[PDB]
Amino acid sequence: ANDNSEEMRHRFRQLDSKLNDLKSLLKEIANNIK
Amino acid sequence: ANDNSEEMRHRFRQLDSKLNDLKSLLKEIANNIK
Repeated sequence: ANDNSEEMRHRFRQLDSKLNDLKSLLKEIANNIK
Repeated sequence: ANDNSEEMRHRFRQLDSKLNDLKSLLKEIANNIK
């Protein structure tokens, strides 16, 4: 039993975590300026 | 009847919304600096 939906899914999760980290750093800079 | 194009599609829509939010925050900071 082999599939590739989980591996591309997990790539989607790791880029989702990266985008969350980018939004976190942007909110940090938006608070540091003001 | 089962498919997985809609679920990965919906992941694409939620990251599309996240990228729109990132662009919104970047335009906000670009206006706050100037």
